[PDB]
Amino acid sequence: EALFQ
Amino acid sequence: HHMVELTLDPDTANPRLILSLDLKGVRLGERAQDLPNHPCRFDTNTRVLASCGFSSGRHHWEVEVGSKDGWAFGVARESVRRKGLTPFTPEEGVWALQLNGGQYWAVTSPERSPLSCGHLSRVRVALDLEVGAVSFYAVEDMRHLYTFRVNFQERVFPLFSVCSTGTYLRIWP
Repeated sequence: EALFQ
Repeated sequence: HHMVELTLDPDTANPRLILSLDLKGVRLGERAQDLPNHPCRFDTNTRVLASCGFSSGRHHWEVEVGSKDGWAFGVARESVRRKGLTPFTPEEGVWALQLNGGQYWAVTSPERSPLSCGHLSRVRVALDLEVGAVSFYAVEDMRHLYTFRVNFQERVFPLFSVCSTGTYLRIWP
């Protein structure tokens, strides 16, 4: 979900 | 209160991010902009820096935060990796708060530190390059959210990331 944060 | 005047640096921004015209605001779009791929540009992680960094002294700014998941903000060392998918961790030189899973986190590693701070609207960031610390306070009462104590060994930049639609970050002043 936040992989690309 | 003397705060630094910051603008988001479009040359650093992931091409999926949309920056407001005043360069204070950032959210995620679903269209990648056709932008030149500079070495400074985050090509995979949904990050942008301010155009101003700091090598010394004490600096304050505020960040207005969306109520829904997808944001993280704080500071990054200038050497933060820009290319390919990178971890969002202190080891990678990012020192941030995050709203994810409807919980506020200080982004410690290997596990994030859940914050029981109540709802956030706006956060004051206190960057201290003289002692080596970055602190976050909720502006209503300046309750302390988190402090990262770091022996910063390079220039430090305000950092913003938005990895889902339906939320935003905005710089004040």
